[PDB]
Formats: sequence, structure tokens, C-alpha cells
Amino acid sequence: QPIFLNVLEAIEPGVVCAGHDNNQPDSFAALLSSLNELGERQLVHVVKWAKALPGFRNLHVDDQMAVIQYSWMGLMVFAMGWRSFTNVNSRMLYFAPDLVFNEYRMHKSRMYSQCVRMRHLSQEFGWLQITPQEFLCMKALLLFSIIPVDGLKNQKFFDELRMNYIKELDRIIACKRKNPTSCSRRFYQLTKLLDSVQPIARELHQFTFDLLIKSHMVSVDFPEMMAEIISVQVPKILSGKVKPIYFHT
Ligand SMILES: N[C@@H](Cc1cc(I)c(Oc2ccc(O)c(I)c2)c(I)c1)C(=O)O
Ligand SMILES: C[C@]12CCC(=O)C[C@@H]1CC[C@@H]1[C@@H]2CC[C@]2(C)[C@@H](O)CC[C@@H]12
Repeated sequence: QPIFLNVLEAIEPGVVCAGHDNNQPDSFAALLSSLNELGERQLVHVVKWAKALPGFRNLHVDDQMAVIQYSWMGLMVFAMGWRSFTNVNSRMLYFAPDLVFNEYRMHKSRMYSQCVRMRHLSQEFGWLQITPQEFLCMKALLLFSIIPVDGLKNQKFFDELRMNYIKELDRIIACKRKNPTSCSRRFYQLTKLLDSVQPIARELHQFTFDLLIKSHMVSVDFPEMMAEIISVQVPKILSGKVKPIYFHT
């Protein structure tokens, strides 16, 4: 495989447990608290993963933290969808080996509709027969799919880096598409899939935001990093100061 592909497959984070006590009844407080703890843990891996991405360190240090704090949601949801597809054939949401959501939990989580959309996204991997290489390249591009309206500290470098990752995706598609009427069609399908992630991410952004505000009333715990990011970064997205980068209108 090319060097780019070797790197993506090599830095891909391993299994991460949520530390949820399945010995406890499925309550809203317990379920969401574990989801937050999982988010905190995953965030650590995302940071290491990102800094290990080709050219990422070329971005200004401040922009490195910015893009991560804005796209972590989309990145995790996309990865979760892939796990769910690969582990339980998208039958359930495989957040973590110790935190698998079934119908009952989807309802109990008080975000059934959102879970439904994530399951659909999960199924898309199967319907479109997404390859492991395509998944990796798409997930990397998600790290560069949401920035502030006023641009980053160094938009030049970000725009160049994003472009290079979009090109890498093309090669992965053109490195097997022997059919002349499937190559271009494939890029269309993948870009559409990538876009369908943002709408889902925004719904979770609004949901987690509201949950944090009334977290003390519903007995839901938010880790240090999660609480800080959801109250400082997320609001910028919900207020329209930070918007996702769509391929299609
Ligand atoms: N295509 C290559 C890997 C390859 C991947 C990427 I993302 C590239 O983007 C940049 C641009 C400016 C930089 O400072 C850095 I660091 C990286 C380049 I240049 C090459 C391979 O497969 O070996
Ligand atoms: C990103 C996580 C945790 C990591 C993952 O696999 C995807 C999943 C999507 C729902 C998120 C959850 C983290 C905690 C959140 C943000 C809850 O507060 C509400 C929505 C939850």
C-alpha cells in the first residue's frame, strides 16, 4: 500500500472501554454518564491519533486543538458507526464492548431519534460496501471538516492539508475501480456519506449542550475535558460561529 495508507492503518486507535457497570439497571443518568466517560477516554486517543496524522503538526498549534475540539463529535460517531457495522452488523450501536446500545437503551438514553440516525449511518457502511481503506481516509477528512467562519490562525496550511487528504481519498478510490462508470460515482457516494455525518453531529452537539446545562438536575456526570469543551467550544458551533465544511449544498 502507499505510505499514506500504512500510516492511517498504523495509527488507528484500538478498543476503548467506557467503564460502564452493566450490573446496574439502564437508567438515563447511568447511561449518559458512561457515554461521557467514554467520550473523555476517546478524546485522549483522538488527540494522539490526530497528532500522528501526516502533516497535522504542520498546522499552527492553536489550530490543532481547535479542529480537534470541533470535530471530535463527528469523528467518534463515524468511528462508532463503523464499529457497529463490523461487530454487530449495525444491529445495535457498538459504542464500546462494555456499552452496547439496544432498543431499550436507545429509549432510556432519551435520544432514540438520534440513535436511529446513527444506526442508519452505520448501515450505510454496509449498503455502500465501504472498504477499510475508504473508512480510514474518510475519518481523517472528518478531522478537517469543521472550522470557524472567520477562519483559523493559518487557513492557508489548513486548506492545503485538507486538499491533500481529499486527493488521497481519490487515489484510494482510483486504486481498484476498474469500472469506468463507478469511479466518479464512488467519490460522489463517499462525499455524500461524509456530509450526512454533520447533521447527526449537530444534533448531538445540541443534545449534549442542553444536558450539560441541566446536568445537576438529572444527575449526569461530565468529565473535566468534556465539560470544558462542551461549554466553550460546542456553543461556538451552535451559535453559528463554527460551521462544518460540506461538499454538496
Ligand atoms: N502521498 C504520500 C504521502 C503524502 C501525504 C500527505 I497528507 C502529504 O501532504 C503534506 C503536505 C505538506 C506537509 O508539510 C506534509 I508533513 C504533508 C504529502 I507532500 C505526501 C505517500 O503516499 O507516500
Ligand atoms: C461521542 C460519544 C462517545 C464515543 C462514541 O462512540 C460515539 C458517541 C456518540 C454520542 C455521544 C458520546 C459522548 C457523550 C455524549 C456527547 C452525550 O453527552 C450525548 C451524546 C453522547
